[PDB]
Amino acid sequence: GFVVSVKVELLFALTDLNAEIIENTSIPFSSEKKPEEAIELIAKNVKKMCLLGVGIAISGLVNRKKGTVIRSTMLGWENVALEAMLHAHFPDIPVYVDKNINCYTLAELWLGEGKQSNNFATVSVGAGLGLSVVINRQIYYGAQGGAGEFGHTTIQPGGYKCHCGQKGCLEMYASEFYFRNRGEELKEAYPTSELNDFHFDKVAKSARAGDEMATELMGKMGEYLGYGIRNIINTFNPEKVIIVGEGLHHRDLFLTKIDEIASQNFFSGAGFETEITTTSLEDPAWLQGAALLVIHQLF
Amino acid sequence: DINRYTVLNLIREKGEITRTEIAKKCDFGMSTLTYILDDLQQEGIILEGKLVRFNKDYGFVVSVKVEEEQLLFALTDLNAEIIENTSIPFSSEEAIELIAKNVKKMCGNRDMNHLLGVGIAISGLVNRKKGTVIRSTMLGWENVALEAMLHAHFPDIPVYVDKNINCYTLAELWLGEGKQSNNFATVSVGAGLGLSVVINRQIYYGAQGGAGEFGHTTIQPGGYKCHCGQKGCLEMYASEFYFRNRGEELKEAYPLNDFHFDKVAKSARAGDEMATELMGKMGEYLGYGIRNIINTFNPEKVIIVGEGLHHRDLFLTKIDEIASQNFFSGAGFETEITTTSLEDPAWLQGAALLVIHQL
Ligand SMILES: [Zn+2]
Ligand SMILES: [Zn+2]
Repeated sequence: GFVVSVKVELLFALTDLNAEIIENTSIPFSSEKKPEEAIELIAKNVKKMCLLGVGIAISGLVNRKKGTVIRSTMLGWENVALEAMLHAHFPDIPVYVDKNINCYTLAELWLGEGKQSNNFATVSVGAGLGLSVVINRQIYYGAQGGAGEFGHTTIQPGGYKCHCGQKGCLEMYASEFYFRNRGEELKEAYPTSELNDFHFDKVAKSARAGDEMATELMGKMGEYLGYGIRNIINTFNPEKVIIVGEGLHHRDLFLTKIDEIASQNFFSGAGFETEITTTSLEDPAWLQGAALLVIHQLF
Repeated sequence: DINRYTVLNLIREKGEITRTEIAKKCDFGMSTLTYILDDLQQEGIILEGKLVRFNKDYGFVVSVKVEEEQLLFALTDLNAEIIENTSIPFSSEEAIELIAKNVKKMCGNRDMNHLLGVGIAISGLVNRKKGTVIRSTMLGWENVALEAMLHAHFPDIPVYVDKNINCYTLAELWLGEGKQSNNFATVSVGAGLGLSVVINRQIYYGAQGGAGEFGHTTIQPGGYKCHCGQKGCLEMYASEFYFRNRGEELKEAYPLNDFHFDKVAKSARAGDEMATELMGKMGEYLGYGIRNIINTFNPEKVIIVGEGLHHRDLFLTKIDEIASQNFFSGAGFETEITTTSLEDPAWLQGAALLVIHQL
């Protein structure tokens, strides 16, 4: 009995019951306010790799009980009954959906750095901020399944507009979003600047090259990530905080900064430290997660 | 083993209940149930009228609140009702001598086999598991072994120490708004900012018993110097400390002398512009703090409480204007935000519930 994990960006993957990626694909497609069509390309590619279930990791708010995507501000999705829209293509196959950061966390819980820690917090640095908090090997969902919305905490009251409708969100300061938000006000202050594409890799690239504007952007993004992690430390008081995500590719330009600040937390004054590490798994562990999503519920 | 517990809880939860009323919601037989009720009866832990009830007076409890200029003390029944309360002054290791001395005064001539325990509410960073106060800026304390030290005088009986906001959270659980809900959050404000989140009717202590220090989350990078060392802590904008930090800079933009909370509040109510601006901004920042708590823990309801102040004096409409603009509200999920229904004594009942809920 095998499983197929899905991830919406689209990423597919065939795995056995140990979450091992046997065969993945990477279909190029944009799902900006396009859910009815996106599901048809999925169900298509899903049957192509061929199955006890399908797991779907995605960016947004989600109600796992009904399997509904309550809200994806990235993709602009409002109340899409994804768990039901797939029974049109696979009636009796159990389908489950979850927050991508909680899918990755399942991966850490069973392959990565969960084999020791029974209670920690995972934070995703990348194109936006994610958080997932484990308690006795259990992901915390809160009352309505929505806990962990840490990227929309206000780090700068009166700050940058955020896709959520609010201002000053952490995600606008402590991720790739920052670069866009702040790179414009830094165009005229840095006229002869190399940089012009404000994505992580481009900014990362210009910054190792010594380009001031990129050096500023990546410096500040770190500070704010340090704040965000320190807010997590002062709030949850976890044994450890694991940083993950495609941002780690450019770790050299932030992890140590993140540490300067986060280490300077409330509880450190009493000798007891809080390990801040990085993920042992690889980028394909988001898919092993979504796969695990179905596997755990089954057993 | 476990059965007594399940029967006994079911008996408090209702206060009064009958044998067959119990049996229904009990995964075992009447023959087993008779054993347990007959034994708990002779223990004196329950009482019969047909109807069986909990013995609030099988035992009694004392709680203690350790403060700046005083030491509170209380003697509750086993429902956490307060039969006797006193207070004694205290400025600043002899604090235990004082407590123990005062403990035995409360009881009067009461039987000492019936004193079931002692709960201590204190401010700062506590490790309830170890019975030690790790840090109390306010008092000038560091790794004090409150439990062990005090155990000297009451070795046969349990001492439990916890952070104020938790002691008051259990109060909410067993007496207030915490009885309806099972996953709420409690915020304190006054002295500084305190937070206790409850998960499955249980306080989240985290890895080393320190979660909830929400007052030192950064809400303004590089802003007002917190007493913690960090800069721009929430607690410097969303609490009585805001007025010390912003008070003097505003005098220049408004020509009020004292910046204690009850002073600013009262002055505002009298229509002073400066006080009003101060009272207004404190409510915004408090509003951000609660919005961050919502996006983070996602509780059923939030409970605001004054510590050394009356929550009605707060600008509740600005707190809620800001707080209700969270991430779950976009998808129309409104989180209930209210003040507490309890009063001052619930801090001391809280510390009594600390001992009571552990039996
Ligand atoms: Zn936002
Ligand atoms: Zn602080």
